[PDB]
Amino acid sequence: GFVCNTCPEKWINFQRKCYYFGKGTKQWVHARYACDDMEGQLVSIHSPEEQDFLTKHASHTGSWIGLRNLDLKGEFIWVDGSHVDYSNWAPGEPTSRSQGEDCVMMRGSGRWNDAFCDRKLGAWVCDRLATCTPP
Repeated sequence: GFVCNTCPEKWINFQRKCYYFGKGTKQWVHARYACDDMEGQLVSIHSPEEQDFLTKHASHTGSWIGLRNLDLKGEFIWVDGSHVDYSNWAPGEPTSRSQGEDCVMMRGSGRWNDAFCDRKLGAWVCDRLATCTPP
């Protein structure tokens, strides 16, 4: 009903969402399926507060997030279909002169870099909606 902050075991709540901080070497598409199979999707980020929460729990060696140049025209969009209403790109990113670097990762600093999708990273972040306590 009113309060939406219930998360499944091993997921961390932040506002109306649950986040899973995944570990293990995976290319972007593998991380995408690892999230799907846990009933989540690679994370989408919509505010500086959500980014600050992610930065605090983010792996120091980089993590895949759910942003990708899906339409192959240079427009990076969230795989969950949510609005691109916030960005935390590292300065000068994304570059127009980086053909094939269609996937996005988050650095230890929390800043985003585009990357080749077949790059193997040690971390990945899933999100899903929190469920609600009945009033």
